[PDB]
Amino acid sequence: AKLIAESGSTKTEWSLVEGEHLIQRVFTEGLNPFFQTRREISRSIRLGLPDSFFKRKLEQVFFYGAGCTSAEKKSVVEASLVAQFKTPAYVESDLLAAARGLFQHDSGIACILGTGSNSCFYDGHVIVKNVRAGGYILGDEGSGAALGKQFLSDVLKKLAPQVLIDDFFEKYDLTPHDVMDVVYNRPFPNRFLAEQSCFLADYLRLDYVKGLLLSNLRSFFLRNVMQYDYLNYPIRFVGSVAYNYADLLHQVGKEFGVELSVVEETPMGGLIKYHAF
Amino acid sequence: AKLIAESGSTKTEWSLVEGEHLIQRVFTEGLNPFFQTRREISRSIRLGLPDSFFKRKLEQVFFYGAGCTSAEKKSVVEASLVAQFKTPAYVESDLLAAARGLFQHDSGIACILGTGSNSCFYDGHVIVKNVRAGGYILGDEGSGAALGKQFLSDVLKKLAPQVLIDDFFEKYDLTPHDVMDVVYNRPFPNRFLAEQSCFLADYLRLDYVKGLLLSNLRSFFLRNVMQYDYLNYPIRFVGSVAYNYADLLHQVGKEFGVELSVVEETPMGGLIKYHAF
Ligand SMILES: CC(=O)N[C@@H]1[C@@H](O[C@H](C)C(=O)O)[C@H](O)[C@@H](CO)O[C@H]1O
Ligand SMILES: CC(=O)N[C@@H]1[C@@H](O[C@H](C)C(=O)O)[C@H](O)[C@@H](CO)O[C@H]1O
Repeated sequence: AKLIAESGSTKTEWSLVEGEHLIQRVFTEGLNPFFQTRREISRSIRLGLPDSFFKRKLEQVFFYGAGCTSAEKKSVVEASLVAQFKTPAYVESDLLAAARGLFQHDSGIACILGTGSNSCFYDGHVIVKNVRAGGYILGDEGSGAALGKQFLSDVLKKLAPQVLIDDFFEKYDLTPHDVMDVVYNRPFPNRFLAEQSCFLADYLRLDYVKGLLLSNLRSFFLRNVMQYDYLNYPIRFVGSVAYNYADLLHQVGKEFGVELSVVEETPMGGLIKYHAF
Repeated sequence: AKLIAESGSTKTEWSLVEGEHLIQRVFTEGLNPFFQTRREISRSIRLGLPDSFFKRKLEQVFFYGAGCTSAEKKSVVEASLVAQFKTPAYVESDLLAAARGLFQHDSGIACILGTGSNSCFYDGHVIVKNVRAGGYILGDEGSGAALGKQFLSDVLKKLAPQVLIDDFFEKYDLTPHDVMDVVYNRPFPNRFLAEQSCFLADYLRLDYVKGLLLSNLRSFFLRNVMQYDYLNYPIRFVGSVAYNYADLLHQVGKEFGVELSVVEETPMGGLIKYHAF
């Protein structure tokens, strides 16, 4: 048996598979070594997963997570996985999951639009070019975190519509002071900012929300997608933001003169197909 | 004798005064209750200040600091001051220091452009309207933290001039991965981002830098200043970024049709004048 895990910072998708047949699917909280220590990751995995995962004999454990950028960061997750599963674990970027999941052994451009945002050029085996994500502060354009950051900024400065302001404070039972506390004082701020993508998904009628989405989606293209040879290679998307705003993403694509066809919610479906050889 | 202190997240200016005569002035590190606990601030004051401040008997303590949003946050700083000085302390926002320091008892609009950015309408007694700063993440347009946040974003995205990228990494001896840790893992990220404002001041000849300054300075006016009756009231700036980029700030001022003639480095000179009667 093999285990494939895909994390994006908000949720971690676990797939216990046999060849190509899925045995069990479980979701835990997101795993990111920029926001979690080795102890916190180990706790998350053990609390999140049933005992059935830690009982079944595993040959390899394939992990793809956000934050797994450097060797030091990949060591944190790996040592945590090895501790729990007693199995050689291969920790890679969630961007490689997006690449393998969307293309298998084909060439093109794989992108992520979820909690964070990332992009790469895939030749069919390895990532040739990769514009750095930068995290929720120094990047992640067109991501849920970027949407929420822009939204909450407008909420605090009363530049968003009143209906949105009132509905936000009612739904989350917060005050401006509390919003300040969650972002700066409470952990996983990137989750809370990204969580606002789900909130604003119901207000697609408002001009503000359309303007918020488009401007962020365009910002992703201009800074990430534009850097690649995008006019000659297929561009495929993965992520919650991509999936929920598939119409607006396709619109932005057409603005930059590209035809976005494949928009998957999770790259996991293709990862099982990929890890079947 | 009484003590006037002014903090802006990066540094704290201390003025020991009798009436309007300065006895001693010392700088320490910045005090922000969003980034520091009560025990951290107490240690910063105790070790930071000379033995001259503690042996001298004080009448009142006037403290204005960033992060002193609610009464809850002010109490943190207040408890620290009383524990050190053993004299009633008055903890307010640094925005009120800007208002009292620039206008005294006159009506107008006081603005801060330092590590963070803040704005208000001062009627000569109290702050009437206050557009929330939002902090370095959810606001602070045209601030030092905004400049650095945008610059380092471009650095990682390989969208900034190569001359700036190379000089940045050479100055700090950092790699892309290292910069990621300084912002996300290592404390006082807002300080490091704002410090990049000092860096970009050398390269004011580059079109990129001029374009980056003007972009942020306008964003401050658009989102903060223009919420007030700005065409019928004097606007006066204070802060390190305001002082350093006084030429470009005055440029933005004339573009919006206001005469920015008062730009100060610190509002301390006015606070010494204020606290006399
Ligand atoms: C440090 C951090 O959080 N970055 C992550 C990315 O992680 C990879 C490993 C990277 O750093 O390149 C991730 O691909 C995207 C999409 O989820 O979101 C970003 O926020
Ligand atoms: C939470 C925080 O850091 N905010 C501060 C402001 O603090 C006041 C108290 C406020 O938030 O109203 C400060 O005036 C400006 C300018 O220095 O910078 C912001 O970043």
